[PDB]
Amino acid sequence: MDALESLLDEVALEGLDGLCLPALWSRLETRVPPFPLPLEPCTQEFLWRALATHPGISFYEEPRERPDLQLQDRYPIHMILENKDGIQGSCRYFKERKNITNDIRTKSLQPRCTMVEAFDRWGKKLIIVASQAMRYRALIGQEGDPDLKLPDFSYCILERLGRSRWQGELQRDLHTTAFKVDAGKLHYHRKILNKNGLITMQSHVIRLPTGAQQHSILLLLNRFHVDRRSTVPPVDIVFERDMLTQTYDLIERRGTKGISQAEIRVAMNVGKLEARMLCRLLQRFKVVKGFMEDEGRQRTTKYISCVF
Amino acid sequence: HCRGMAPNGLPNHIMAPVWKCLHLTKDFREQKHSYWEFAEWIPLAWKWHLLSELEAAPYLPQEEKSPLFSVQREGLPEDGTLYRINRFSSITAHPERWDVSFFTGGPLWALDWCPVPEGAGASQYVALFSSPDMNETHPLSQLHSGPGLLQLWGLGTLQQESCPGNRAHFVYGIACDNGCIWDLKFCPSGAWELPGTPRKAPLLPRLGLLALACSDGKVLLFSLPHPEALLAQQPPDAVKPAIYKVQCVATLQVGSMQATDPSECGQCLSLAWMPTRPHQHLAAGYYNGMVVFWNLPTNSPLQRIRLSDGSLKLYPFQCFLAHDQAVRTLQWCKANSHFLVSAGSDRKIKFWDLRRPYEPINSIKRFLSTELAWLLPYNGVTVAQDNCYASYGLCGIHYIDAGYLGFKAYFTAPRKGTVWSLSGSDWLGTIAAGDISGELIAAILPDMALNPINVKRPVERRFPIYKADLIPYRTYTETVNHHYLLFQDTDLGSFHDLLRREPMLRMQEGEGHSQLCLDRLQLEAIHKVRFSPNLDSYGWLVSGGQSGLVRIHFVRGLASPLGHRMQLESRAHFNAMFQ
Amino acid sequence: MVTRREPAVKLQYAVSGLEPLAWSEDHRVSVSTARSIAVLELICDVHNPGQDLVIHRTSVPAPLNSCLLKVGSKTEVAECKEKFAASKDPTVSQTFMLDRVFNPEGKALPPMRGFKYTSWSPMGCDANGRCLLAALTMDNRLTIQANLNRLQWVQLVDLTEIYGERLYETSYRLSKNEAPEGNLGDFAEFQRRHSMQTPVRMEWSGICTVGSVLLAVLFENGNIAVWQFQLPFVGKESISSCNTIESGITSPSVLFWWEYEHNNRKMSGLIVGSAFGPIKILPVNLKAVKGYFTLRQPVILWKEMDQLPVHSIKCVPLYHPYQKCSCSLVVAARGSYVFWCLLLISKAGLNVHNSHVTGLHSLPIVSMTADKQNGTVYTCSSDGKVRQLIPIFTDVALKFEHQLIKLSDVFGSVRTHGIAVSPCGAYLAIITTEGMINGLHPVNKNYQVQFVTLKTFEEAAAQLLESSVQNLFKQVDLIDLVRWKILKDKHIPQFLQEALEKKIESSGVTYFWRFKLFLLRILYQSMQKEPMEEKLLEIQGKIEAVEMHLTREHMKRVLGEVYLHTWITENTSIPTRGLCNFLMSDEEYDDRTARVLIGHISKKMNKQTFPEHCSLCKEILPFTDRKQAVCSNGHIWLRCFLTYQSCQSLIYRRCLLHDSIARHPAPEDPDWIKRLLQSPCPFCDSPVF
Ligand SMILES: [Zn+2]
Ligand SMILES: [Zn+2]
Repeated sequence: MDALESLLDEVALEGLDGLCLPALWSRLETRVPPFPLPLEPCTQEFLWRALATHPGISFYEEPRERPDLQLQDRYPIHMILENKDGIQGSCRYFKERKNITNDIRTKSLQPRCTMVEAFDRWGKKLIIVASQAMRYRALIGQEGDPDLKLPDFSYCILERLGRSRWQGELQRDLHTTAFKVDAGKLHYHRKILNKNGLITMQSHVIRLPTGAQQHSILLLLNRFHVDRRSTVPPVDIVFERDMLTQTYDLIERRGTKGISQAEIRVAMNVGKLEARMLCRLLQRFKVVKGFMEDEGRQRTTKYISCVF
Repeated sequence: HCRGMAPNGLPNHIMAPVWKCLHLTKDFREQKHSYWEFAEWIPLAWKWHLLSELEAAPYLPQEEKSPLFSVQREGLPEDGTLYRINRFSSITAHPERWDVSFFTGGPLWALDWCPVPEGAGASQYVALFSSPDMNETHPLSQLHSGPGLLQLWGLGTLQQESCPGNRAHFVYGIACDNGCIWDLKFCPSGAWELPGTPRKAPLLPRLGLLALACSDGKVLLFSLPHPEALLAQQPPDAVKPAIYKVQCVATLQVGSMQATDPSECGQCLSLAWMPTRPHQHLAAGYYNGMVVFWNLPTNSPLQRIRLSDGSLKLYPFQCFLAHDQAVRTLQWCKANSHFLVSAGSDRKIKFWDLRRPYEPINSIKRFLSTELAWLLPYNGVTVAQDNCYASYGLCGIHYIDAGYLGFKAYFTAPRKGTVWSLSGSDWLGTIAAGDISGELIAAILPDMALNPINVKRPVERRFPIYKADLIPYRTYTETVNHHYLLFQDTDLGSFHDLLRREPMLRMQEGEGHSQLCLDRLQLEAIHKVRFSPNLDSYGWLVSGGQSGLVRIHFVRGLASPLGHRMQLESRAHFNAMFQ
Repeated sequence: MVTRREPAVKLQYAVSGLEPLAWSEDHRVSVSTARSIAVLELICDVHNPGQDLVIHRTSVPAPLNSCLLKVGSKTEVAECKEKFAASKDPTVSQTFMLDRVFNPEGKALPPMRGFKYTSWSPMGCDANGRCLLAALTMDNRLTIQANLNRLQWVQLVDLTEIYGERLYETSYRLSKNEAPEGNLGDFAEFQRRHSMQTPVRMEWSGICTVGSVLLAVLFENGNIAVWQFQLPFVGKESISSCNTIESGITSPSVLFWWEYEHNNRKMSGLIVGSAFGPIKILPVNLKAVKGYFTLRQPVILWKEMDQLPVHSIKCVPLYHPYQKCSCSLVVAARGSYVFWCLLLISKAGLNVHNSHVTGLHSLPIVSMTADKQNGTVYTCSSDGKVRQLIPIFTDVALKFEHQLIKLSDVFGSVRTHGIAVSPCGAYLAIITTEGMINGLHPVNKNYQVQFVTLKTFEEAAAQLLESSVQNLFKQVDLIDLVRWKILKDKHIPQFLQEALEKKIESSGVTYFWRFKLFLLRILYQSMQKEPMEEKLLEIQGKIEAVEMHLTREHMKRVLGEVYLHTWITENTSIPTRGLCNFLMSDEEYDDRTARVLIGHISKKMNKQTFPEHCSLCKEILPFTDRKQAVCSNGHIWLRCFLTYQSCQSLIYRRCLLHDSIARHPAPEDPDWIKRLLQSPCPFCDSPVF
């Protein structure tokens, strides 16, 4: 792949919190496949000029000199939510960092500062961030759909996984430690990413310093996937009767054995909330009564008409 | 604004839209209806083969006798005698209130007035269909194609001198093979001619053109002769409940020349005629969600072909997939016939521009919608609703702006039960609605060019025409063996003391409080309502349903000096035109 | 024959507007959609073993600003709108309030900002060698779109913004004396000022020749605006003229460009169809180019006014065998029928035949496309039936024969909202939706683009081997069938190898060497990218050998071009001596013509070195390798495969396949180098951007 493509890819694979310059050098050094261009002061100036001259690349001053990256082989998340410009991700200083783009470059994107000038002026306050289109493309890849709009929680899941590259993340640690939520809350927001197919599920084994071993789910973005080794018949709606009459007749035909709301939905060929309304109305007219039944994981409700 | 009380006991500002609607309709009909159309389609007597009673019996509706009923009237000491009348029998009009009731032999499922030209003073008819059985019911997915009978009922002429002692006469019916009929529409104008029109012996003076939405998935287009011309052709020994096998004028079906594959469209479910001159297009809604248009004059060998008996078969010129599910209603804009509105089992009302069928003008999601009305003066549409998805107690009837004015939906009448049918009168500017709860409700719309939230309490603008109840002295027989229908009618003559009179106090328990019946036939359910479209009789209304009884009423309180003024001026002009 | 290809592309939003699926000559598909246009470009990806269609996706956003047509000054319009809304007449008041052309956005009305229609330009219209996208919103914003970088789509111009201004600058009449300005307070004139500038549909001409292309826009009024664009199109600066003609057709519905050749004569005119059913050809004379001619008189193809709407038109060139001459076939979807008309110039002028092929469908046609090479037609309806329709030549004109394709056998019960035949007829793209489950409607509605095979591998191989165009990029839909066979069976089918060897032996033209390179690279992929490794190393050796061949052949052109033009003594833009060294490096160079040519060049060249410098080092870059140059500090510059200069700029042009790189043409480059830089890669015959 192109060096400068891979340069932008390394920037765009971090989130809305982006990279500091030493983090960028660290990312380029740690890249797999290896970054084609050897890092040198002339190179770092040349790559800085490539970044400065790119219109979608953007520059912030962070209120703090960021700690440098830990070597990832085996960030605090701060979700930005319902943003009116539609930009998404995590950034702890999102409202507190300031843009310095026009200070680093002209409107013609000509660099006003060299790499060493900018890093002397700001150190690790200087953050490089790729625009929303660049960041989202780096998560999607080429073959997925930019028209997809995700729940912001699910986008934050991708952004965590995306920056984690080939090393990925464990669903254990995501809910326990990153998001600090119950596994079901993560799982629900992860399911959409499986449904659209952006991520892959890996069975993985933790080995503890105690010497025990523990299963976990590894998650990897598609770009970085590498497999590790170790009966009620339906009702044709009739013209001459309203939907309540037809639905009551179904329940009365079922009688003492009753029917669930889910099987009402299937038998009536209606939406989930539409079947829910039909049940609640027949409860509210008190022509039908619901009875509990523990089935599978849940106490389901099954409904019977008050004739029985 | 205008203050004070009209002599009918409604406030003038409540009535002022009703009076205005007369003028707007008259100006429209002067410009955009016509006196003669489809001059080739005059009925031919040799196409009307009269069945014997032996031949008719399979087509006759299976109930020979009505359910037992009684009728009660506000301010008259109660009758309480149990009537029970044969198939095709009418009780006599009440001598003063002129309500009429007659039995159709089955449950009523289609109904329209014959359109009588303004001022003609003709005999006034309803054409109707009534299902073969009181309890049988037909799945939407299937082409029923079972035989049934179209009926034509003469209501006399509804002139003031004629209303006392009037009766409804079953002048004839048509034996239909093409399944049960879900909708009936007449050619809105220009079909009628004088019954006294001189014509050659094979021709008959035309009463109307009628189009049928068959459950067989095709549309039948008939030209009706005046009954007198049939009876002059008919041998006088024949059975007077005359049942005819009638050859269609045209049969309208979805397809193409050499289209071997029968269309997936399924049942036809609603019709609209093009509301303006020359009425050349007929549109139909289909179970597969399409809306389909036929250009009835079409000469083109690609759309028209003639069957060996000489009846036409017409294929459509345009279709579009308007809905995700069966199109339960069409209404076509009168003020500009480029626009059409539809509602469907996907419970969206879609306003269409027929020049640009790929995108509706507006789509408003709603509850499951059973019928629509679109009164000429008003931009929006009034929606009758099934309650199965309604926010509880907010069901009933709503008027819905097409969207430019941007008002909230005007909640014109709360109802607990599902309104099965709705009808506007363009002459009156008022709407009426039949319910499974068994009330017939009518209501007056405000001037919808002005924000309806200024109506502080719409309860002042509606009244119950009647309620049908079952009195106990799951099928029809097991019902009638233990219950009889009680019809209780309001005093329609004026709306004085309305909000104190017991029918309103009863109706205000029908709203909100009424616990819906679901455990028997719903024998009181009113399946259809139609105001008269005709300037003569413009204040008359017909209704009926699961009881199979038609009932007729005159909304005496809304007939007005402008109605009388307008009828006489139109009578003078009509008599000057035809002599 | 019909089988589904594996990926179905899911769409996020409802498919929208007129005839919503199109497949461009650039092998990009677009779906006009309620919130976007989804654009799918089919890549013959050589980097991955995935047997699927490799589809890259992007979208054009719907404009966020509701388009209002200019009909007057703001205060005058605002008073007129209030007048017509307040009018007591039902006809005036409801015609205003309902017709969305007057009410593009309102209080409760939904904003209709999605896309109505789209039309791809020919190839080469863009700023690059790619093609432009015309895109029309439902609120009548006509935009031209292009994809300059890979990621973004940018609006090059808004033509509704321009054209409304031009009309206002002429008080809404083309000739001031022909009709003086009517008062906007007249609803008929108010309506007219909308109708004359409400676009219905648009289509691009062929490339006129500096290149030019015409865009015709059809309006509700039956006016047509013909835009003339200078090429390459880069923006409003390229708009050469905007000439409006009056069709005289009422309620027009569709355009296509009839465009035809007979002996020396180049003939073209617009073919136009009404929503009420007649079809007519208009002579457009209002163009700059001298090579074209226009029809002598308007001619009418169908007269009958039967109110079957002409929903779509297509036309294809055909050499008629029995008439032994160039002819043109017009097909038009008219309700559920297909009108066909064959146009054949002779001493009689237009000889014309027409008929309706009949019984195709039990519902209106919802989309149609034609094979531009074969004239095969396909037609489709919302019941899911799709019908292939083959022209068979007859001693005069045609007869049509047709056959259903059983989409239920590949998709089950389905509704089909649109079809598009791929540019060489290899694939049919279909928009699909859940169908009737035996008389039950589906609860959930989802739109998916699905691709089905039209041609067998053997037909694709034959049409590649016997190719008239001899360009791989134009045939990548056929190439994908070859790629699919190899990735499935992990070998080149021997008859393709034998025929390609015979073509290389008998003709040897670089098209077949490019075809060899493709086949070897897919073969290398097929064996998972040990004797398998020995085979991989061997095939990589063959790839390197054919890489070297294509390099040598392109260097021969470059070195000859440098020789035939004026020698740049500063050696500014070509490593000319490096090329000469590269063309003496090996004893394999038996080509005496190249061997003497490096003599001729080395005689013509300056003896001064004029080396290329590594800009980070101010240090020479010896012409060290085929793919790259390296300085003494060991940092590396990529190689331009078009000119062998190093690509030291901070931005450079990357081939669609990432197989090769090209330099940007500088103002200091001469025209012939600028023309050399505006060329497809040596290896893949496809855009370098
Ligand atoms: Zn260097
Ligand atoms: Zn290339």
